[PDB]
Amino acid sequence: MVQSSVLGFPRIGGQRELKKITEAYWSGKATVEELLAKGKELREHNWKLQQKAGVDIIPSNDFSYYDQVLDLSLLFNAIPERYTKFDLAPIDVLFAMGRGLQAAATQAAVDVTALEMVKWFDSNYHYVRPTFSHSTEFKLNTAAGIKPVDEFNEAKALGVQTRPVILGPVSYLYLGKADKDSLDLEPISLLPKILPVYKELLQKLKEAGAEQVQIDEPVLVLDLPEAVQSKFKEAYDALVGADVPELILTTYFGDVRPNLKAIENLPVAGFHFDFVRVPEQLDEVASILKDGQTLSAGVVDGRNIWKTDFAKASAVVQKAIEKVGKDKVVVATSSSLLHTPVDLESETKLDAVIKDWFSFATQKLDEVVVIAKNVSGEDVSKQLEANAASIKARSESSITNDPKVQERLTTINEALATRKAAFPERLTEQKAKYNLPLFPTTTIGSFPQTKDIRINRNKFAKGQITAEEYEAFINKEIETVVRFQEEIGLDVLVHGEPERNDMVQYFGEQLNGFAFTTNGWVQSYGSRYVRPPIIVGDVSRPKAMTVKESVYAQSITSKPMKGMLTGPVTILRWSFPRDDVSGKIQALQLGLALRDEVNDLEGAGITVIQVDEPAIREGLPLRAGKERSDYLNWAAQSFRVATSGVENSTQIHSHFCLDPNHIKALDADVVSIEFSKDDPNYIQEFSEYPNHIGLGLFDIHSPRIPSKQEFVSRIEEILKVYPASKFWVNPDCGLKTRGWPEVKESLTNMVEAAKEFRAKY
Ligand SMILES: CN(Cc1cnc2nc(N)nc(N)c2n1)c1ccc(C(=O)N[C@@H](CCC(=O)O)C(=O)O)cc1
Ligand SMILES: N[C@@H](CCS)C(=O)O
Ligand SMILES: [Zn+2]
Repeated sequence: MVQSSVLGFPRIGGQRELKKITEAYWSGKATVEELLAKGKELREHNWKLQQKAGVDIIPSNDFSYYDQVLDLSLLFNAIPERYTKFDLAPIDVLFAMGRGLQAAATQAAVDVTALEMVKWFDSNYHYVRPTFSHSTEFKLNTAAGIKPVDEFNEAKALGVQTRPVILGPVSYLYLGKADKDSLDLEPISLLPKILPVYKELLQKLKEAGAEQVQIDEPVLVLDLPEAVQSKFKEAYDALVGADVPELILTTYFGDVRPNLKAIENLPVAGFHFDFVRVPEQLDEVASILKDGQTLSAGVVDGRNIWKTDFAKASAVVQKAIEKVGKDKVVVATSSSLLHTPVDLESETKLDAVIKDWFSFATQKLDEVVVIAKNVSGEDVSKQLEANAASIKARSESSITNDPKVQERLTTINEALATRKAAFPERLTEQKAKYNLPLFPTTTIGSFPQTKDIRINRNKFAKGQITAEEYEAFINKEIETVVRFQEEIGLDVLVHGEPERNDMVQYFGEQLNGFAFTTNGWVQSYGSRYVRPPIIVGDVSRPKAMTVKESVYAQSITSKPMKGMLTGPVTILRWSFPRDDVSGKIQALQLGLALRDEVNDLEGAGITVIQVDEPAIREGLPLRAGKERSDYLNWAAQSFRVATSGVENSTQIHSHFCLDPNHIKALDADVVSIEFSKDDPNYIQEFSEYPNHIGLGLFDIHSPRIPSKQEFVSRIEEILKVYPASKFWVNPDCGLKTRGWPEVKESLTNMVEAAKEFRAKY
């Protein structure tokens, strides 16, 4: 009987219960008792769901109040000393590490900054960086409760035997970093210090009744130095024994084969591999399995929302079985379901035809169960036919296939992805048209939204005000924002984006080929969740998406007004993508759609246009090689397809917040980049690059208003390495999140600073 397995379950709650209780706890509205009770209710509900679905191997320890990686840091005492000085209980040290701590002045006021949040591989999840010192003393924090033991026992008392999930020692160290007081520390060097702590944990788990543990080593999908590769043998020889559970060494998101020698002689009880991302590694990883080791075949996607093709997924599982035996194969999710929304049944608005194409986390439980039944030999012909019916329906739908878009993709060529002239030529035309001063000043697009704008957006959404009346409210807010920038002397203006509530959905809703959810929430970081759009079909742009507000904003000033678009790569990366066509094709369709928009802005007199690509690094393939170099190429091509239809005197800006070669490949006239927190070398990499650059002069995610003189010095430092003729002056990013008084004196200072450089030059 081939078993089914789930690597982890989203913990947020089908009604975002976990957000609501954690935020109430942080705001003082809930007690720690109420927090802990809600966490227990969620874990019970999710274990029972899984048990009811028939899943054999059910996870525990996959729950968290903030981040599972930080949970391990608390558990092993990797807690920087600065957090321990406030008589905080362990849960509150946890939350301090994750989200910072502010305490009144007595001493000057406390503001302890959170530990760094880091992207978890190429997922859209973020973890809290494990942070280590020379003095770090790893040990089990017994008084804090031992989370994996306690949750295991909690499950067992409900009659649900689980498999605890922990991040393994190699990955945990390797993904961490040295704290500021220990900059010469290599985290992996600490392996002999942490191994005993994992061994004690594992002993305690075995003593509690856990017979198997899922031990995640996802760094096996990265390019690993040889000296790191040898550490798996060291680590797992130490851990495996009679006194601990069986270990299933678990990998996801990529290809382990370059590291196969590292895991070919381990004493573990089995492995898990991701055959959704890399089905082609099956043969080779199957080939190294020892006698009795088992193979967990990850065939239900943990990172996207499409209904699994049961035939194709069973076929992958069957190839494994043919190599190693029915007795030694498990059917699994490819990764944790952390990366999927909770339940498709919550959607109130999607048409049944489209819903039929989808499976969210709750549905994926049934999938792994049915697939394991099918390969075990049970008659699930009904479920298979029903599944094959669904698959076939999507394949043929006109929603998926738009022949006009297909025809347009064939038109893509070098000319479509190249400006009419190179930058030096273009610059001559732009100097004639705009005559911008040296050290031109600008901002990134968004400004603080009033309370009245947010109330009116709600009222418009109910028809309580007419479209005409909402437009008037938005234009009034644009006027205010333009008037402000004029009075303080900014040279290239923006409209403040009051009409936009999200950088991707604002465009998706106006594009064909997209579907949206009502409750499709995924954890991004802590209690901050995203509800990604879904790309369902071929993408096109029926009409103007942004032109009206930008033309209004340009109409009330003689200063150049930036139009403002999210780039194709970001819209793709922050959506659930199609799994039937490449990311490349999706990005090029998005590039063509955005080209119509750039073209329409230019035509309407908006001849300065910025394209925001915050998510460019985020799709970077995980290993060096052809995939990675292809991605950088198509990512740049898709941006160039969006932007290369314009006249030479039209000024294209790109905002990033990356490899300088890639930046240069976009051939933007002006770039802005987050830069206020680095190497003076990267700056010199664009010494001889003619196109212009604005390095962010202050942190928009903080609010400590820099003086005029503070700006002058930050600029003098860049000028030592960078010519004055190319330098633009701007903030790090948009100002949507900041308050007006901070915005106003900071901006006023920034301009006053630039003008001093204009006098000197
Ligand atoms: C790191 N980051 C940038 C980010 C990441 N992924 C995205 N994904 C999508 N689809 N759209 C975005 N605008 C987006 N932005 C984030 C992530 C979460 C929140 C956040 O606060 N979410 C709100 C709700 C977000 C919303 O309503 O759109 C919440 O309270 O849970 C903000 C910024
Ligand atoms: N134009 C956007 C960019 C966000 S990356 C803003 O200023 O908010
Ligand atoms: Zn930004």
